[PDB]
Amino acid sequence: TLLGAIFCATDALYENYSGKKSYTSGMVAGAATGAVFAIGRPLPQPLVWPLV
Amino acid sequence: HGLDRDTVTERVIHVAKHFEKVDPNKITPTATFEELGLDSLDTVELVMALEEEFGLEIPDNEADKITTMADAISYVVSNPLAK
Amino acid sequence: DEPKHQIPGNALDNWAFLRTYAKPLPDMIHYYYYVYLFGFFFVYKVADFPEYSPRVLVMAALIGSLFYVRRDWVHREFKDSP
Amino acid sequence: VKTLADYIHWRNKPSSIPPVDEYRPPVPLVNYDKLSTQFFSKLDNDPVINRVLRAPKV
Amino acid sequence: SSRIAGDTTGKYTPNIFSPETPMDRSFSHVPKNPFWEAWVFRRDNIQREFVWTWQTIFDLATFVGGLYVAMYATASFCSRQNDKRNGYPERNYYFSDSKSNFVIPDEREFY
Amino acid sequence: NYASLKADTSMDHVFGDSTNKLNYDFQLMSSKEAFFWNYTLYPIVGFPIFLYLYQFNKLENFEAEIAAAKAAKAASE
Amino acid sequence: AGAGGPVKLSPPVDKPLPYNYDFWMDNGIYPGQPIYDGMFGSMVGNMSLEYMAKGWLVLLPILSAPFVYEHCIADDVTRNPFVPRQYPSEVREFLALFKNGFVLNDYSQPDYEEMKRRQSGLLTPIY
Amino acid sequence: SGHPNGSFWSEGTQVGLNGFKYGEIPLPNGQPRKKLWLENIWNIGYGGFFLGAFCLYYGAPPGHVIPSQWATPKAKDEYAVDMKMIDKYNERPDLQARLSIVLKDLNMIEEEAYDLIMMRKDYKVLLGLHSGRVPADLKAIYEELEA
Amino acid sequence: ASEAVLRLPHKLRVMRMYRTGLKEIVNWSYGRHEFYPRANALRMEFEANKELSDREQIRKLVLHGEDLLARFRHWEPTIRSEFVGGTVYGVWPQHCKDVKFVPNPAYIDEFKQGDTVLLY
Amino acid sequence: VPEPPYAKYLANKSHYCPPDFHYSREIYAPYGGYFNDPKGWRTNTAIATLVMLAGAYAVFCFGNAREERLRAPKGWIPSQLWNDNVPTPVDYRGKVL
Amino acid sequence: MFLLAVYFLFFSAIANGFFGRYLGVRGSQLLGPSALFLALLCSGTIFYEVCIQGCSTNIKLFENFVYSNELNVSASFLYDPLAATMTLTVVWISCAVHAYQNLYMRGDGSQTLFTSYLSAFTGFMLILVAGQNLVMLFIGWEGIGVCSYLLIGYYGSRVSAVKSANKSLIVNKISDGFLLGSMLYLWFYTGSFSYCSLATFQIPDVVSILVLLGAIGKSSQLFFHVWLADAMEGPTPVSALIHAATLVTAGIYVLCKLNLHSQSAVGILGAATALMGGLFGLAANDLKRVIAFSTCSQLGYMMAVLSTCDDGADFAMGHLVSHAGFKATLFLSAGLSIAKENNNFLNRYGSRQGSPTLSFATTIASLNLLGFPELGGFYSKESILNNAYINQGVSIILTLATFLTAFYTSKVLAQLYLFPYGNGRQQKSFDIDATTLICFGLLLSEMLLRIFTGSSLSQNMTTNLPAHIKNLPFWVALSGALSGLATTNLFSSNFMRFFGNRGGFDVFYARKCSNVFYHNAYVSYTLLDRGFLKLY
Ligand SMILES: CCCCCCCCCCCCCCCCCC(=O)OC[C@H](COP(=O)([O-])OCC(O)COP(=O)([O-])OC[C@@H](COC(=O)CCCCCCCCCCCCCCCCC)OC(=O)CCCCCCCCCCCCCCCCC)OC(=O)CCCCCCCCCCCCCCCCC
Ligand SMILES: CCCCCCCCCCCCCCCCCC(=O)O[C@@H](COC(=O)CCCCCCCCCCCCCCC)COP(=O)(O)OCC[N+](C)(C)C
Ligand SMILES: CCCCCCCCCCCCCCCCCCCC(=O)O[C@H](COC(=O)CCCCCCCCCCCCCC)COP(=O)(O)OCCN
Ligand SMILES: CCCCCCCCCCCCCCCCCCCC(=O)O[C@H](COC(=O)CCCCCCCCCCCCCC)COP(=O)(O)OCCN
Ligand SMILES: CCCCCCCCCCCCCCCCCCCC(=O)O[C@H](COC(=O)CCCCCCCCCCCCCC)COP(=O)(O)OCCN
Ligand SMILES: CCCCCCCCCCCC(=O)SCCNC(=O)CCNC(=O)[C@H](O)C(C)(C)COP(=O)(O)O
Repeated sequence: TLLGAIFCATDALYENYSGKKSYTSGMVAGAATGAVFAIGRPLPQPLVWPLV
Repeated sequence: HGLDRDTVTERVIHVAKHFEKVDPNKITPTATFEELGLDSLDTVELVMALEEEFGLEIPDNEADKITTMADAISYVVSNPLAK
Repeated sequence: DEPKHQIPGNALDNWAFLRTYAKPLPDMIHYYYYVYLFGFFFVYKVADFPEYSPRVLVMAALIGSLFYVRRDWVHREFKDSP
Repeated sequence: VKTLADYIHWRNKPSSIPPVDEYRPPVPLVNYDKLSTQFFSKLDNDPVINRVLRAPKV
Repeated sequence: SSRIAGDTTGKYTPNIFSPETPMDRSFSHVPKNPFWEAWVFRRDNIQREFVWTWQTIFDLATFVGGLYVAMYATASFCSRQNDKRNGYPERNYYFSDSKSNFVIPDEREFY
Repeated sequence: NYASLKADTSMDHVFGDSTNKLNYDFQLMSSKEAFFWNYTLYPIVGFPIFLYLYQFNKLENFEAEIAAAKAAKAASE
Repeated sequence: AGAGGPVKLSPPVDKPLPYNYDFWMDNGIYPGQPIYDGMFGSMVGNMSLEYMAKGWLVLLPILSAPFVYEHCIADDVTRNPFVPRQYPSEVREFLALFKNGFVLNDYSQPDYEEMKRRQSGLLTPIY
Repeated sequence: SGHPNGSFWSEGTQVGLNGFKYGEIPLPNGQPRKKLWLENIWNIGYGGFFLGAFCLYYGAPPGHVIPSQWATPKAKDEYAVDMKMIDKYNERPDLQARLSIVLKDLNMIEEEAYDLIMMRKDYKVLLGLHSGRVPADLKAIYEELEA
Repeated sequence: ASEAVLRLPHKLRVMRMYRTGLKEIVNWSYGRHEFYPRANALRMEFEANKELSDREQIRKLVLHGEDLLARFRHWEPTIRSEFVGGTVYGVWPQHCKDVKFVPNPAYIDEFKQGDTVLLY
Repeated sequence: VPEPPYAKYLANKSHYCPPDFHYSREIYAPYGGYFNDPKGWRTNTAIATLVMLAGAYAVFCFGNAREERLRAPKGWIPSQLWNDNVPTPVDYRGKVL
Repeated sequence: MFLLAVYFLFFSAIANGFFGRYLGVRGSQLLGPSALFLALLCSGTIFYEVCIQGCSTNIKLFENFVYSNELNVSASFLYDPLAATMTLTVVWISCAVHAYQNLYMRGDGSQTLFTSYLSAFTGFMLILVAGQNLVMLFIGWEGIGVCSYLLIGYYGSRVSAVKSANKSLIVNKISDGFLLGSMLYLWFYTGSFSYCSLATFQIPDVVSILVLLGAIGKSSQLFFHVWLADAMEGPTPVSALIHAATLVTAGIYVLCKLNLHSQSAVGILGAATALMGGLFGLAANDLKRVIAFSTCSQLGYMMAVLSTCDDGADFAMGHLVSHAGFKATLFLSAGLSIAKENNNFLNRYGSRQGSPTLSFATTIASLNLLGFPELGGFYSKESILNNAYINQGVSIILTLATFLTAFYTSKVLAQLYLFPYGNGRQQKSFDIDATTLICFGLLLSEMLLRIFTGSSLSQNMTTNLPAHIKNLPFWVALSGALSGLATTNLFSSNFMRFFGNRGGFDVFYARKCSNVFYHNAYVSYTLLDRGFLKLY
């Protein structure tokens, strides 16, 4: 639930601030969610989870 | 060309004569440099002069092992590039 | 003799790790029974779910895939302990 | 929270460790091989060099 | 200890029972070295020694991704110059956000 | 089978021994040095690119300034 | 004797090989060499790259001193005590076309400015 | 050293085979070597390919293999016509002004005047005149230079 | 000084310095005529310090002479052509016997030469 | 080692071959052996010279057919002896010869 | 008639390299020199027809060598006055070298293959020189490049020789890549590859820089001179051909054929190359290396003269053709000296009884190199120095280069002849046959004819200069010669060491460029395709 909340909140906040519907909102929300996924994880994972 | 011992002996004896300290009869086909009266720095010069005489390059570690009239002749005979 | 891959770890330690998979094996009907029942009721409830955005659906699928634990993983690591 | 990340075989550590002992090819020996990193040095105009090279009459 | 296997006349027979070793194609095979074989094995299976380090990520990004970014920027600049040269309207390229639909020039039109 | 690992010592006395070895570690340039030298040499390779960029920017800036002065002259007049 | 000279054979490898042993070039004769001499190992004359850079730092100002004066400090009027070669008008007009010509520096001419701007021509083709 | 008999023009000192070609040993009595199974088939097939390629490249009528060969006479006639027309264009300055107006509407520069004379019979001009993109003055200008 | 020179005993180390110095006199000269006076000068330079017995001073002289011999290494060593580092070394190396030559290669199993696809 | 039977078919060491130099005599190379000097070399050289001159004749015909002089030479040129397409010479002043 | 010379050279190449088994070592020793002699007669006829009598000819072998859409190129030969002169010089030198190799290469296994390489090498030079369009020039350019690769690395069992050949190949590859870029530029904006329609009065700077970068490769200028010194690994006949005519001159010939160069770049680069080549030749102790650095210096003079005046192209070509002769003589005599003494180092050479012809040829070639008055080299070099006075920066550097050239030339002469014998007491000998005498007679005839016939039409045309300015090069050369005879020290040991390392251009490449090249290779392969993208 926490991961999904970060994803949805960041998506809506970026779309409101940008004012446009774009790919970038989803990429940024996913990047934040993957960053939260890999807070204390070993080295490849800080890169791979934001990307996925 | 494998050069025979007799010629190599003659030329090494010829080179050894040029040191002033060495007396012309002390040099024999089998004599160490010490009995001839040669020092270490002199042995350097004799090894180099052997290098001009037979037109060869003595690698240094073998150059250390040359301390006698005998083994110098042996080394020259061993060399196939000796002239 | 041929060049071969180096195998990390000691032979007996690796064999001991592999031997932790030799545990009492439950029969799969117990899992299947519950999955069938809750799946039938789940399919009945899904027709009443609200329509979700495709983006949210894909993120939910990703989270479910990441959170899914293979049955072998629980098998090796299960301890009958508090 | 058990997750795939725990059981994915992440390349954090080398599977194969190279052998320590390694072959160094034979090379002709240079007796004195210290590098000259100074274009201007006292060594060029050293008294020994002057006596050995520059001074003797030719 | 050796014998001639090949016969030009056509009367060739392989003497599998012959005491003498035939001079067959294996006669000229290279002897091979144990350490060279292990070097070949190591070099082919270099993925075993691959490790994700910040230095590795730095190298991969800076050279590979850097060259891709530089090439894409140069190609975009060349496309812009060619559009100015040809007299075409700014073309709607894929990642360029342009409010023009010009993609393919009309041959019939004079630009 | 395999080639012999025993060397030939017949010519050591003539041409020197093989005892002396290389001092190289057989390792490559450091990542930091490599970054500097790639990002220096590769631009030097691409010298036409920067010439074209410079002239195109000059042409576009002159054209825009001409357009601005033209607008100024065509506004009052 | 050019042909048939004795040679030393390089010893066979007897230890695990380094990963970058391809940097060493060995044909079987004893003195193997790096792929590019000076990349590693003994340096010719025991001179490092720092030494060569310092030597070049010493040389460049002296070598560049003759060139910098004429190219930068000097000007067309004061470079030489004479004007460029004088030609008939028909010949001069054709010769002035060449961007790499030598009549573009004739400051006596009334087309000097245009000739100088022609000399400092385009870096790249516009089209 | 020197030459073997002291004379440069003396018979060679080497008798026998300098080497074994393909690695094959000469037969003792001079018996010919048995030919390989593929030799006849290989020679016939590949020689047939190359001979057919030669014959088709050279035997075939113009325009059958090389299309440009067909265009060579037509280009000669077109070259003559274009020569006459460009010569007429240089002489008449009234036509130059009219073609100047035609060029500007076609987004072409004045130096492209020879080009327009050379694209009289082409898809672009021929269809643009029909559609209205090309001014109808170009037809009259072309005719005034003998088409 | 290289590691091999350092590992050498004192007597042999001074001998190496004298040998390398003489060779570098040969390399830096323009002819044989220059060699003799310079060789005598090197002779006297070594003879001057031979009777010193203070170890620390002797170490200083050896180290300084080794630095001097390192700096004055010639870019172009004068090496006899037939030896390692020489022009004619390896031009046409004498080819050894016992060469593995396969006679009549194409006539060994001529019809069945080729690669086969073996399957289970 | 007792020389193999095929050594009889192989040729000897040539006069130009150094006595110390050893080469494998079985190796075949199109440019020749290590020191060559084959028997019958004189006839082969004569044949090569004949082929060279015949090819020179063919090339001479081809070149003369395709040699185009579009500007008159200033003076007489040797090509006038063999090719008839040479323009009549005109000197520096402009007079025809 | 014009085609015949290329036919003769390529026939010699094919005959010796493919049927040399039948011909033999003697068969090469006849068919090579005879064919090049016939080619020399043909080249003499060409020179008389084109240069003296002003009759250019075009021979189109066949059309549509490449015919793809508008791109159309044909195999055609145009013998213009530049081409006839270069053809004559090249064929004369190559006939001499073929006469030379009969005795020099007798102790070499593949003498037939060597002759075949030499003849195809000359043939590709003549293809480059006589081409009517850029593509034929590129064909000859790459042909001489590959022939140099197969000739420098002739001794395959030497790691140094094969690495030298690889060096030459790679550097020349970069240079012709730049040339191919310039070729594409010129085809696009001029409509053709032929030199006639190639003419542009104004050209954008990029084309000029590409042409110059391509030219500085073969004509080894600065940053591209590394291969010339290493090219000494090859046999002496190779060095004479590559340094005299075939490889080094090609860049100058390209720059003269198409006057798209810029005055500012060529003069600075040439003067820098001349000074650096002289300074490098000062330190060198091999006989063969000094002559290569002198070749570099002369190339620097020729490149510099293009900036001076409109006649600079003519002056450069005149110095080119004059230089080929005495430089080829210098290499051939040096090679004979090495064979007689079994040595390559200048220290151990000395006075010894020899042939009067060889010593005289060495003396006269070195005098031409120095600038001795009333000689062919003297006129072709004073034409450059006197006309470079207007470019003050260029003139100064060229005058110092003349001083350095005189110094090392006189030092080499004193060390080879005047100095006492320096080699050992061993039986060493190289007896010279009449063929080598005919070779040196041909070179000496070229040198003598150069004086009477001249190098350029404006060679003796007045440069309106004060007498003390005009005769200055002679005084500088004389001072350099006198200082060289005394064997005085000119620079400190640090700068002598710097020059012995040739400026450290190669050490920079080693430590930075090659290491970056192989680190890029490491990232591309080990980290990425056999790393990140390879499964366990
Ligand atoms: C109290 C009862 C207990 C159950 C409670 C629930 C009861 C059921 C209630 C309702 C059931 C209906 C809905 C449940 C899901 C349907 C599955 C099912 O019922 O089949 C019967 C199944 C048993 O069948 P089985 O034949 O015995 O087992 C077969 C396996 O081999 C089993 O053997 P195994 O476990 O040993 O092997 C597992 C294997 C089996 O493979 C699978 O699991 C396949 C799943 C793939 C996705 C499935 C399709 C997704 C589409 C969803 C559609 C909705 C969204 C629409 C839009 C989405 C667009 C994609 O997968 C793996 O190896 C582990 C990875 C798991 C996902 C793999 C994909 C990874 C992608 C992520 C990439 C990131 C990595 C990057 C870095 C990598 C570095 C190199 O029962 C269950 O598993 C139900 C468990 C419920 C947990 C699911 C949690 C999330 C559910 C929703 C998320 C959807 C994603 C699916 C996740 C995995 C589900 C299996
Ligand atoms: C332009 C129209 C006329 C074309 C004539 C071209 C001139 C001759 C062309 C003959 C065919 C060219 C390709 C020949 C095969 C390439 C291999 C080769 O040339 O040499 C072979 C072997 O040579 C041959 O057997 C055949 C060569 C016959 C004549 C070769 C003439 C030179 C080749 C011309 C360059 C090709 C141009 C390609 C680019 C334009 C290997 O030589 P190395 O590597 O040096 O080793 C030899 C051994 N040793 C170490 C002792 C030196
Ligand atoms: C199968 C495709 C999956 C992508 C694989 C890429 C490699 C995976 C690495 C993970 C990285 C996250 C995915 C990012 C990919 C998007 C490309 C970035 C380009 C970009 O940022 O522009 C956006 C549009 O591109 C877009 O977002 C849409 C572009 C679609 C992606 C490229 C599709 C073809 C790629 C196939 C390569 C080969 C397949 C093998 C994987 C912004 O646009 P905007 O509208 O927001 O404007 C901004 C106004 N705020
Ligand atoms: C995670 C992976 C990635 C992480 C690491 C990435 C780090 C790399 C970033 C730097 C890459 C090199 C620089 C290129 C991008 C510059 C910034 C892009 C913006 C841009 O397009 O500006 C143009 C750059 O100039 C240009 O057109 C390009 C000039 C540089 C190319 C030449 C230098 C290298 C030459 C080597 C050959 C490669 C190219 C071969 C064709 C000039 O602006 P504009 O006037 O065009 O207007 C366009 C309006 N933004
Ligand atoms: C006459 C026309 C011009 C002819 C050529 C002139 C070239 C002039 C360039 C050299 C002058 C400026 C040099 C930069 C100042 C550096 C001074 C100190 C040098 C230093 O400390 O580091 C060096 C860096 O290499 C370097 O310094 C490389 C910088 C060179 C820049 C590239 C220019 C091309 C140079 C080609 C010939 C010059 C050869 C000598 C540079 C040695 O580095 P290291 O190996 O000790 O590093 C350690 C490995 N971890
Ligand atoms: C090209 C430029 C050339 C460079 C030349 C630079 C060379 C530097 C020369 C000066 C360095 C020195 O003096 S290094 C001198 C170091 N001093 C000593 O070692 C004192 C102790 N001497 C002894 O033990 C023996 O006498 C011994 C001498 C070993 C012989 O043994 P013998 O009694 O059995 O002959």
